[PDB]
Amino acid sequence: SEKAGHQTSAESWGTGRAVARIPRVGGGGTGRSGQGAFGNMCRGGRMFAPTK
Amino acid sequence: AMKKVEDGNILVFQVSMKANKYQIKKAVKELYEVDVLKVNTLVRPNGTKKAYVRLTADYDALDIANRIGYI
Amino acid sequence: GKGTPSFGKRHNKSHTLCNRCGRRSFHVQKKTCSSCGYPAAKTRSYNWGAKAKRRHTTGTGRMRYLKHVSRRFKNGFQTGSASKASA
Amino acid sequence: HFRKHWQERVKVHFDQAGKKVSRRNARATRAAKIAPRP
Amino acid sequence: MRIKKKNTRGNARNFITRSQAVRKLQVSLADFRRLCIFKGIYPREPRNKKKANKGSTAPTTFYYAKDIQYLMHEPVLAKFREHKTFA
Amino acid sequence: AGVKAYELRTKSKEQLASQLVDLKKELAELKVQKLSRPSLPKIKTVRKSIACVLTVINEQQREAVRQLYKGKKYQPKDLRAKKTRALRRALTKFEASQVTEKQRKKQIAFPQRKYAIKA
RNA sequence: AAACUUUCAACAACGGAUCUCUUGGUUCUCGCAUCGAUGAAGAACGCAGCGAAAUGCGAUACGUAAUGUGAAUUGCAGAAUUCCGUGAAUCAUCGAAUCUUUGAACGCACAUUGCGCCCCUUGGUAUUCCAGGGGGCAUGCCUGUUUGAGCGUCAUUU
RNA sequence: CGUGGAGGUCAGUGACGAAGCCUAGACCGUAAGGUCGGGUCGAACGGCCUCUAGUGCAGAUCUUGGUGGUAGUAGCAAAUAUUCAAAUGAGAACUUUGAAGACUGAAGUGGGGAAAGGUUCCACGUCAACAGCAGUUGGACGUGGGUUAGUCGAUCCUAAGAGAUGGGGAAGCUCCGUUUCAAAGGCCUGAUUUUAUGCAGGCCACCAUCGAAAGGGAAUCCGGUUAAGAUUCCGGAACCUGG
RNA sequence: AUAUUGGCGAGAGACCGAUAGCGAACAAGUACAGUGAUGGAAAGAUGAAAAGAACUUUGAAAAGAGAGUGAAAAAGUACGU
Ligand SMILES: [Zn+2]
Repeated sequence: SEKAGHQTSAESWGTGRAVARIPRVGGGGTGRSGQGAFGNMCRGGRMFAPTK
Repeated sequence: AMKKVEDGNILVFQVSMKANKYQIKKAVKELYEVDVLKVNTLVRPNGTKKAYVRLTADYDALDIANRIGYI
Repeated sequence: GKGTPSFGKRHNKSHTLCNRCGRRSFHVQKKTCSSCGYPAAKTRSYNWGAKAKRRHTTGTGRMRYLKHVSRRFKNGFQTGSASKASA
Repeated sequence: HFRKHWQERVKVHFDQAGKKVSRRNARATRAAKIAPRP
Repeated sequence: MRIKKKNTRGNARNFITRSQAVRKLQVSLADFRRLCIFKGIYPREPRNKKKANKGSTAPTTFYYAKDIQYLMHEPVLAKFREHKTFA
Repeated sequence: AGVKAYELRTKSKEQLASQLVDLKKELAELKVQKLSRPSLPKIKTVRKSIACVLTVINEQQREAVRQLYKGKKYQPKDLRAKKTRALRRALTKFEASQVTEKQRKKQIAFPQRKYAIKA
């Protein structure tokens, strides 16, 4: 699916905070919040070059 | 409730949430052939409605309770 | 004093329960629900909010009536009754 | 002078064989419906 | 139960004056008199005429409100209206 | 156990009303007894009997209204067919089939012909 | 020399990788056309002998009727089919009904389970009082009925 | 050289044990790797010729999950303060009762409400988790019980404010305005003396509705009663409103 | 004749195989967070069959040790490997 791993609200935390700059899930109250997203190396992210 | 039945001549019923005191008094009179002096009502926290129905001196709530069949 | 000392003053309500959608999004002073848009006749929905549409769309509830229409169509919206033809 | 910097649309004809079958079925159905006319 | 108004029940509701009855029936006075004679509607007298007529002592004709309500159903009234249209 | 619809349909309205009252009295007594006896399954059979009696009564009354209205132009909306809103708004067969006099004359004079290619 | 620190094997932990599964996903193809004032989608509250969810259902409440099949349901307490049958079943089908409070939501209000009006009927010491039951009372627009308004136009001496 | 899947083939391996994993054991290859024995295990899997790709990791302050050292270390030093005996209990510094010692010291560590919370209230049973020691205790867990009004509130009124209708804008979702440039609705009399079964004569002016449990406002007190109710129940004695 | 990531009903694949594949193989748009608009998880596998360990003994008890069921407890609901 061209939406798989892509329907997340995530942003990078920026530089200088001693963490990898990968976009991370916003919000709170669940384990998902703060987790890396969108990246082919992230669990639950997009695959590299998704099949068409 | 049974202490009320024995001592205060009061019958305790669970009634419909939509029923008012007029309907409660009329229904009790029709169903049990007794005179009703007063009806006090409350809504229990579980969402149901409880009625205290005080009968007149002519009738014995204990006898009516035995006739209904709970004692 | 924007943390705990002010948090000591959290007792009022901006939003109560909405009659139409039940989401506790009814703004008391604006008299409008920020989720479904009640009391506007139409339901509030936005194409930028695809996930929200998916949350509230048809089929997420009981479909008390709409779920029998396919069977009625398949039988051709017949009237009458089935006869006891045999056994 | 100037390049096409945006993303195209794609139409793929996976249904080529299915549509050939469908056209053949429709022609047979119409032949039966209007027989013996051409 | 809030306080009830003081001229709405009892004699005030039991009796209706002739002009009020004619207006309620939406007919003329001649039609009203004809209908009352045909149906046996007769004027009555409240025991408390001031209570029936808002403290007024002026001589008035009173009818039973239920009798006027019953008169409202007579098909002869529909016949009267048909005659008016024919005329 | 329970009541049977093919046996209820024989009774008159008065008999059905009496049996409904008897069933409701029985259900009230059984609800009293359930407070004491930890398990009482007759409650379900009595409830379903009440439902069946009410169903049969409603069938009789609706059928009486239908026979009262038979052939009338205007029927009660609950006696009218449900279908679909759009299906009820569609033209009837008659209205959809109406043609003009000119088109009817043309259709009579020059219908589509049945032919073939052989000779 | 013990203790301790470090290295390997065995057994035991910790943890849940690997492998093997899969009533799920995903993509392609084909066919069909069917929501709602006859009150929809959605929301709330309920309903089972023992049930908080899901599924079902609406005070006729895991359902009533009808039709088919033909002996189950099952986790326990339970229906017995007169066993040679208008008959079980959390079965299938589904054409007859029921469908609480709401919602475009429609007597008026609404964050109230708040406040009215009309009609019929019934019951209470009842011509006057009270209560219950049933049925109604939104807006725009169309056709038609009926009742009207305006020296707006006109007629009105055998 | 290795991996997932595809076509062909070896009439390939296999519950008499496939795959995987462990191994102080063995062999082949310069190597990527390959093969064999032993253990563990339980249902599938390989060699070769070809096809195909989401095909090989030490890093990316990489993602997700798991786990160490630090370390039984830092810390549990505010709230002056506890102690003796008995009961209960497998078990008592912490539960219960008694006895002592203290404290809050009426601007209370006392007794009530608004709001908020939602059963925390009461009883019985109970200690796996929680109350940062403990626990036989508990706002914990299991199971039941409990909230009674003509007079207390809401409900009624209007406040700041909000806001339809009539109109007018706006492509439109809707906007302006709160009484206007609206036919905005009630009431009295009649034999209106002839036209014979068709309502006549008069009177009066103003625009919804919402918005206060601290403003305005009809009317209830005392005594008693429960495990938990109370100006509401019981007894007695009153009052208000309408008819 | 054309379109169709919605709805209903079907058939398929050199696709993924539980950190993959839809966020969701499981009571998933759930639990939960936020005043609100919104944001949004984790979590599959005993065995052919519960045959889910009667009974004895130690312990206050949880449990232990025997005994037993099972092809196997080197399968004991902390369950395939
Ligand atoms: Zn809403």
